[PDB]
Amino acid sequence: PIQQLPMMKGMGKDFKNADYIDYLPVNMLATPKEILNSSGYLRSFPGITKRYDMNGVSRGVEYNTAQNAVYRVCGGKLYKGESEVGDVAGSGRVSMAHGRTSQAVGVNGQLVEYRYDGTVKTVSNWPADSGFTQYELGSVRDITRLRGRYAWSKDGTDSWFITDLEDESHPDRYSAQYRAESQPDGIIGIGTWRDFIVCFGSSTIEYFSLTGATTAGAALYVAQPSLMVQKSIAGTYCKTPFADSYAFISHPATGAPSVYIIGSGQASPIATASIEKIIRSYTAEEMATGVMETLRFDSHELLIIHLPRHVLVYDASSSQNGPQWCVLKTGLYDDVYRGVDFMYEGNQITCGDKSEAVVGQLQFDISSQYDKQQEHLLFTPLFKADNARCFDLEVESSTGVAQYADRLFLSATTDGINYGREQMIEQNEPFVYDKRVLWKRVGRIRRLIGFKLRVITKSPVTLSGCQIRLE
Amino acid sequence: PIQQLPMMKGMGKDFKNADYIDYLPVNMLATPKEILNSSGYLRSFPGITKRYDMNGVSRGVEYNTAQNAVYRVCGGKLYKGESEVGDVAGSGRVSMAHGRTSQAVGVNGQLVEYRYDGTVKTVSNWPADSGFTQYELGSVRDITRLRGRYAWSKDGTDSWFITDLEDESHPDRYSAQYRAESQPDGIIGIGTWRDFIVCFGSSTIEYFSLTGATTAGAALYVAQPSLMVQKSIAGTYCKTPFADSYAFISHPATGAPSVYIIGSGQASPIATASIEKIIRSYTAEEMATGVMETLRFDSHELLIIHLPRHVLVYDASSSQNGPQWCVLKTGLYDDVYRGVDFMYEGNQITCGDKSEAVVGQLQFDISSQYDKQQEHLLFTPLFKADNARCFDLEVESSTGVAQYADRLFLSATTDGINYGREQMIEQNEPFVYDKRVLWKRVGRIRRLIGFKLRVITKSPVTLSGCQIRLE
Amino acid sequence: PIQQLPMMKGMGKDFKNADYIDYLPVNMLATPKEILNSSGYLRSFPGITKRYDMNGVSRGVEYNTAQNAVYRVCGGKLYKGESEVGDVAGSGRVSMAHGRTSQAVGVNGQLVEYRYDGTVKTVSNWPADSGFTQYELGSVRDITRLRGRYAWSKDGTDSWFITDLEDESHPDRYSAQYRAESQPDGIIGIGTWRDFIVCFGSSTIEYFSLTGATTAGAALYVAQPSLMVQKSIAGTYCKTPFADSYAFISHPATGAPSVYIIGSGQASPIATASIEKIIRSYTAEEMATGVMETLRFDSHELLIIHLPRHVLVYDASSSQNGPQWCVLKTGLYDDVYRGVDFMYEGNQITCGDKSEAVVGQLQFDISSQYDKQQEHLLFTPLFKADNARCFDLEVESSTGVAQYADRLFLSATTDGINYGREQMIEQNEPFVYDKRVLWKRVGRIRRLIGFKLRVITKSPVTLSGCQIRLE
Amino acid sequence: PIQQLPMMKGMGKDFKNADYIDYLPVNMLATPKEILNSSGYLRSFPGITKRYDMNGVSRGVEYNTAQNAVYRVCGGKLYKGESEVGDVAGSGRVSMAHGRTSQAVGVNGQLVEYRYDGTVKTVSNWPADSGFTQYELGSVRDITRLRGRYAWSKDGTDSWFITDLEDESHPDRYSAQYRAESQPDGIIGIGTWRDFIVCFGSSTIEYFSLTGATTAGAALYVAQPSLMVQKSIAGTYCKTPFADSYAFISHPATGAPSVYIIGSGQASPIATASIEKIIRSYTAEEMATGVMETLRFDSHELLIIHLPRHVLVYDASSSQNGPQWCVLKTGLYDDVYRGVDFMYEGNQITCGDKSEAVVGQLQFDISSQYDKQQEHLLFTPLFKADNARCFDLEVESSTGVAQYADRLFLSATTDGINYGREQMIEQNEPFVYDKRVLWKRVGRIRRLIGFKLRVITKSPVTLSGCQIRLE
Repeated sequence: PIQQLPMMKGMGKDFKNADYIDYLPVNMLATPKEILNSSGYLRSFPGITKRYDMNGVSRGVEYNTAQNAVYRVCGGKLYKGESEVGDVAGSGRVSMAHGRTSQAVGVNGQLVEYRYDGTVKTVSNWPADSGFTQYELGSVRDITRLRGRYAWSKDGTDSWFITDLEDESHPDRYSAQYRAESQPDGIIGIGTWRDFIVCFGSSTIEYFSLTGATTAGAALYVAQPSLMVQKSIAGTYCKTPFADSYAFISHPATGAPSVYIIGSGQASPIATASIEKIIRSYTAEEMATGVMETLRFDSHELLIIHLPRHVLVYDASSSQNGPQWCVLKTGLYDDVYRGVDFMYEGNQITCGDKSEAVVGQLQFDISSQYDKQQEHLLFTPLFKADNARCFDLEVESSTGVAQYADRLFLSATTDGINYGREQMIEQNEPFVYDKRVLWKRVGRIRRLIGFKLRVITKSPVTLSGCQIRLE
Repeated sequence: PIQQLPMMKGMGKDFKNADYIDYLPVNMLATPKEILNSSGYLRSFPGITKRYDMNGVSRGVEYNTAQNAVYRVCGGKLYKGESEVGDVAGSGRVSMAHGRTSQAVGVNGQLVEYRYDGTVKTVSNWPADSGFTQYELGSVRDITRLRGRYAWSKDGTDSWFITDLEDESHPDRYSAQYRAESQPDGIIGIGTWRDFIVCFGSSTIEYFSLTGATTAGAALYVAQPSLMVQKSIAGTYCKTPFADSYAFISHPATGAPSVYIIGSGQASPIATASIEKIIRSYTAEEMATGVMETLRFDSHELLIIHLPRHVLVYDASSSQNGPQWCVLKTGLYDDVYRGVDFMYEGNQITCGDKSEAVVGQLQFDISSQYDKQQEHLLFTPLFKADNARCFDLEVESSTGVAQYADRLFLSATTDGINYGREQMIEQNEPFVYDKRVLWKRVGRIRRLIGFKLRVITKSPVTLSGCQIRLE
Repeated sequence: PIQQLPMMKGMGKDFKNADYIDYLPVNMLATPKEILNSSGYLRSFPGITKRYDMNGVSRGVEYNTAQNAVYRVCGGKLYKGESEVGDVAGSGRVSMAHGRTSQAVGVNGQLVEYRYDGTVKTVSNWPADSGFTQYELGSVRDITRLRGRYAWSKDGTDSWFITDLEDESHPDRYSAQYRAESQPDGIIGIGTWRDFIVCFGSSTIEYFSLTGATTAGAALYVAQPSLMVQKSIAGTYCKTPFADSYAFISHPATGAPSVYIIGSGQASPIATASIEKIIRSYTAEEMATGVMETLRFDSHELLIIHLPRHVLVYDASSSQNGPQWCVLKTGLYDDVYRGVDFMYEGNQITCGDKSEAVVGQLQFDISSQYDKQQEHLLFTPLFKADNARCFDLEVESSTGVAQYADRLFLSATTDGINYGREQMIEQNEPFVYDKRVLWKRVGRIRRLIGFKLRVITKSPVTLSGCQIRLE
Repeated sequence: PIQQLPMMKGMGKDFKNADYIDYLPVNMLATPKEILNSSGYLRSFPGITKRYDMNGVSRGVEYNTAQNAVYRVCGGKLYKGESEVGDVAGSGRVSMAHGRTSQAVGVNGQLVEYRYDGTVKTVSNWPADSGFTQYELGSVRDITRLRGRYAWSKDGTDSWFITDLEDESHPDRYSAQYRAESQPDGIIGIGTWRDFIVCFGSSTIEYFSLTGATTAGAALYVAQPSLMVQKSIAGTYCKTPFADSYAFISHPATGAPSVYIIGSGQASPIATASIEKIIRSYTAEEMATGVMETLRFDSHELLIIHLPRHVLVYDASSSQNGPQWCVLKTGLYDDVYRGVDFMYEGNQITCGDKSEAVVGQLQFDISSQYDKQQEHLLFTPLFKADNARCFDLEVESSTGVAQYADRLFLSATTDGINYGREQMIEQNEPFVYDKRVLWKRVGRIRRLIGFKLRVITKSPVTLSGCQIRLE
């Protein structure tokens, strides 16, 4: 009785809560492609190779459409491409909003514009003798640009401003004060949808649109109640464009945090039970510092979430049978993924580093990260067979490019928490394309069994449909 | 013939009316997850552990978005998290509506605002010498906030007011009187949905929205007839947000009360026959005092109803095959669940207590409440087998988190009302993860049979698909 | 066990990345027709025969509706049908926009109009003494016509202009400056859809419509935000009408480039994983120079993409089971397809040439291109058969139009990358209409097998359902 | 194994291109009726019998609603039913547009109105001394009427006019010039849909509707961009009403011509591959002269296309399994169908003649045309049977009215192009209603076989489900 075993999502218990939890694939990306005898094949995450050095750790990335080059802020220097093009202060994550005449990075509570000719100007009130309206700027939290104006929100308050059209340094001449007052919620983050200035409050999401008013003093932007979403973003950087909309992480006010996607003025969950438990496992301040972003290559639509001790990835194209989350990791143990701030420039993707002061470019023919080994895990779900035997256990591997015949550790559990002996089986062979990963004499499934495939290698691993002969 | 038995909803007779009624699972939450050989597993409700003390019993909870902390009114003293800010009179349940410059709690018929700098002001008419319009405020019943205004309804009348923008203590300067006059129904409760002030009456649910009028004396809020719902809330606190809308309990005016959800200006029932019989079992005054609320943890979307002698819970995520209701209870006998006013703050949920003067935080690795044993029930539906025999009765359990090998009492009925001998079978074993709960030699199903699984424990119980070998 | 083998899309590994990739049919067009025992038959691309000569290589084509004849710009000379109707400078690809009173070709950064009476005029500002508004025209990138006006976009800037109604040479009298300022994205290309002037930015797509204003100085065109598409075109010529809309290649700013189609203000992908990997294999500049166009004949609605080293073709009518891409090629080795700028005029299609200074007309009864042999490839997908034997391998071919009895080289692989011995089987016989292409004694499939059908001929090859007797 | 053979559409090869093409039923109309053991029965086209004579060949037909009689223009003489009213010059096809006070026929580039009282007036500009606006009428191409105005298009230009309400001879007093300027396409034809004047161009299909303007000089008709269709009619008379819309043939400007139907501002193809191959087999001028029209009788919705060497018919009601086209023909060889300009008047349909100077009325109890024999063909699709035998070959015929026991020629092919021996089997017997058309001992199918049923008769032939005992 040849029975197939899925590997796109593994199951198991949780030894603290005693609840069934999803054992997620690690450093793998399920690809819905009709492979051999199965409907999909697991593909290892692309490796990282150092493109060139950089000052400090990475703090932000933005693809400047105006200059057709990527501006990356690492450490304390606003690197454009590879050449340093300015001095930036601070050490925390900073949000940027590129413009046609100036590239800006909201840092240390002030919106700093790095003009394209070299000079640097900071947002401040119009001069008192000028005669234009004077505001109370406060501290800048998040920024965005839409129709030649920079929109930023005062820190700790629901008010947001817009710059003048003529002189971008100062805010608008007469009407530059706007409030997301539909609820008493402070603006955690701001952004730009299709043509709307969203305002991600601590408990609500509002959409603002230009009214086209001409008379001085008239409110340029008017709220669009019909598009309001009754959720929020947990932290300042827990939002990102994803599939022609913004995904985010619900703020604890509305309830237990959970991933979401805005659709037609409504929030739809895309986080499984295990993902929501993992997110809930964090404290408020730790989870607020998390940042999420979008990465796209091959056929996948990733939504990478950079939590302090986890790096969750949502693969939209592989969600045919349900949400598909893979936990990326760096190193042999449970360390956090080093890659951060992925952006696609020119030919190949480039990513920052959380620990080292380097920038890495994704390379698809290897899985090593900065010339180091990495761990790829695959768990099959628990299935109940009583007094049965299993002998043939074959997984199709795309044997090929490699540096050594890196063997995989294959182990099986019986209670779904702790595992048995680790059996070593060759998975790749350098420059051999027809090896089969086959193990015989698995044994007797007494009550339950779950197989964990663990591969330690510097070369891509492509595991396909898992065949077991449950005789 | 290994035949499975569902446990998400038990069925049986009712010895008073002789009607078939749903025997609901007690202190369990069905989770639609594909586990082993079943499509879902029953999970015990999380236990309650005392976080710290409080003065008196809990009377209200509301997550203050402005201050990013939860304000809880226990006994006669208002609490902001651990610290105490304010004294609140009365003894009954109180409705709160947080504001950006003041936290308010409508109590004893007057809307009392607790300003954030320490001072306390109460809503009253503008001074006579001021010159602004004088109203007849009357007694305050329910309150809400929307766009910087507090909306409260005069007790025993369909009129509701709004406070001034400049000075929030007094009502609006010129236009502060509004009526839900579409029907001769008094406003039982008020609330805010999106940008709409609801006006839950006794036969209708009217919706209002800002008209944006500028001239003095013009009605700021205008009725939206197209969204009217022809039902009502039975009591002042029988409403709550749920799935981007308000659920409620129908007022007896429109017919027998039943749990409803508002959708696109229409009420759709979500209460089964048994739930609505239980609701109808109460008198008008008793069922009016019931309070209902929303709790969201893990992936479930609970809708907890606090009836005087029952605590019904609607699990939205587990309603795939139909509405799923579980009756929570505290203690070994039919006492009412002590947990009340659940709110998620920071990392972990916190709940008040109906009897003691404490606050409890939900803990997921135990099921004990304030270090006390609790009872979990699971009923399988009645099924007709004639002259058949059943031997194997296995219920997969997630053993391992416990303090003692708490055994379960397994009993089977024959007429669906009263049960037979109670058999004790070990359910958990402390820190053993592969125990099976198996019973052989069940007996002969003569005409009908129904199994009641009863667990008394201080640790979580996770029961899965129940199979019986009806040979 | 006679088992059929699809050939509409071949599948296999990739020896560099070790990833499974689609082996696309080469010089084939799947036709969804119920043929004999199969649901579709593979049809060779029509051949190319030299209609007449031309000066230089082909640079553009446009079917002039006003004169009901095709205008083709080859080399440095503009051609109308057979005749030479003006001199055009430059060497790169040129975009044209035919008009009722002039045929124009935006070349070398200036919009040059070739009036129908012989004279040539170039767009320039109105004379200073005229009194009309003076603009900063800059360099012309892309052009289009709509309601008697020529719309062109300033190179390296998001501004686009419109010509005057009375005198088409100069821009509009008072209002001729328009900007796609919704984002800081430069306009990569312009076009006309329905009555809208699109503006393909480097990161966004905007739709413009006439406002019908009469007063002087009022903006004739107003942006239509509701139709915005949040994607972009890779290069100036990476767009074309396709199925009552524009398809394109995504700019690298929004992520990895991938072929898209605009629908109801939303971009829907039509590129499989292999296609977008092939597209990503190119650098930014190389992929910018790519040009794509639409060709429609028989039942196929092709979307031909002219990449520097590949010619991908999307067959809209054959996408029943998923996107269908065929890689056209010229010569025995991997050279790029010579045919370029296809247009249907009169009775038969005509196409330019990338290398020679000739124009070819598509001829359907041959597959030779300019009297040369061409290669047609067909790959069957990899399928897992263990210890099985295959004897009968038959493909139905429509025989008879050939010149000589051309033969096909049939080979089978075992690892999906490199192939075995090439077996030669007669496929057509000149003027015999009932030959069967049958091969016996294929052999034993050890682990995997994939058949490559390679035909070298000067006559059309029509291969139908492939049956293999996997005994 | 009694296996049924469809006859609604036949399959075969094409000896020139070697492509599989549809062998269409000839002079037959598939009727989707559940007959005996089959889902439909083939019915011969109704025959033509001479009602009375006429002068010259037929050039146009239009059912005059105002006079409740059909006006037919044959040769150089205009006819109203039997009687002869007007005199018409020219020799080519003429477009008519009936009016309440005048019947008009656009001929020789001038719109000529035949008033109902006998006088004849031609459209010309208003007299110079009158004072009304003077236009440049030019040559008339196509005409239509809507709300008391005649709309005609200037030949070789996209401008169209409308006549005055008071005096219909001259165009409108102040506003009679209108342009389909959305594209630089000349108006190939004009027509009226509901209350819209279409302006069928050479690359677009623009619409127009009355604006209801009252002031002199205001444009009465304003464009409706939202209904624009981005296709065109190949020739002046390649359009006709069909199923509450206009079907047409695509102009070569947009690609290869193909029969289309306009729906909700979008063109949907209804032409199979073989139909558009037949259409494309014509040159531009030849296919431009084609005229297409609608005929509706019984349950069929015919859409007859009169191409120079083919007469294609689309039967809408029989398109359940896909488009259904039958090629009508006159005579034993490939001559073109003589019937033209079908119109239903009174009790029975009447049709003109392409060659003779007569008018024929359709008669349903015969298939002879003007007392001549006609040929009906039926091809079964090619199906692959190897080493099989077929003995019983029965087709259900509705034997009945006839003049002689007209036998059918039944032949079978082996390569799908050329056929074998013609076997003669009695199909009808005069005055006998229970004959069966049965042939035994068909033979052995070496690889492929296709049966061609050919009937030469002067009486209707009704062939039903064809069964073959493939033993």
